[PDB]
Amino acid sequence: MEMEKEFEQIDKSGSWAAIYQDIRHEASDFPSRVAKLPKNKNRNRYRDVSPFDHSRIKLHQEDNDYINASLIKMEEAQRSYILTQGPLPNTVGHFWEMVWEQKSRGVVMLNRVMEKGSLKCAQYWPQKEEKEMIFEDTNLKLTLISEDIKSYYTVRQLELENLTTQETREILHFHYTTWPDFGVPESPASFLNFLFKVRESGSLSPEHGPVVVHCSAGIGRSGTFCLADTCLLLMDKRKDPSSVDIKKVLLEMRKFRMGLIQTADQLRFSYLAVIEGAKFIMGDSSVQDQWKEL
Ligand SMILES: O=C(O)c1cccc(NC(=O)c2ccno2)c1
Ligand SMILES: O=C(O)c1cccc(NC(=O)c2ccno2)c1
Repeated sequence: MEMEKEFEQIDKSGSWAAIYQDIRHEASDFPSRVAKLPKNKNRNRYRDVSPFDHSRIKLHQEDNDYINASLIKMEEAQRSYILTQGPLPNTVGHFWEMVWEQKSRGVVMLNRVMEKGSLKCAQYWPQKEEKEMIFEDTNLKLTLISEDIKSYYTVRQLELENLTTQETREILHFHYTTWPDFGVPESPASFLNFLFKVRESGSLSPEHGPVVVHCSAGIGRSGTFCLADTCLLLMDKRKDPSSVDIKKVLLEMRKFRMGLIQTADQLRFSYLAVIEGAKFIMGDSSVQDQWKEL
């Protein structure tokens, strides 16, 4: 079926939970043996969220190459993403090592450091220009260059230096700061405006390594971001946009990391975002200026 009318049919029939459970039943199951080794217990935030062995990012290090991160490679859309957990106190150095080694330009953060009164990830970037960060275990230095705080998100420019070679690179940090503690946003307008800002920066383009995207576990909000991006790209590429099947794209992405889209509400929100975004793309360029007002 098409998307917008499949949508109204699930709303009127109140069957989002049944649709979402079907996806869970059909999703791939692949081994994650490296994640479960005892030496990696303090490298995982959640015991039930692990990268598959076949798609995990390897650190370039002979002692322990493990990080809880997965490469999602979308063949038809020609987009790749790295989805990862929020860094832990003992993995912030690994996190920036991965950014360096994979040649990423951008980092997409969809959570706050504290939510629901608990810590959801480490404070892994510097908050003041004059107070840079040194990661001694991986030999990297990180400096805040500038910061632009808007109503729904903040963009930061960061300098990452490999202290071994004295090479430096500019990393863009895109921080969506207004996802509610419970549930999903009532309108997708600010999330889509945020997605378009990431796109406009070059961070999703083939001349760079894959964007690094995270929330707390790296499967829920993070899955919503890459699912919406990929579906909209396919609608622009194909002769028949109504042939894009959001459930099939989600199952394809779940071949690469478990658990993407954590609730039936996140699934419905993903539909809403793709539907509204397809109107602004066209050919409705004026659509854009509208997301930024509402
Ligand atoms: O669906 C699953 O099998 C599954 C299994 C284990 C853990 C979770 N997710 C979480 O605990 C979470 C994600 C974001 N914040 O917490 C899901
Ligand atoms: O050799 C290349 O084509 C190549 C490949 C990956 C990454 C980069 N560099 C950057 O993304 C960058 C911009 C600012 N700091 O790092 C260059």
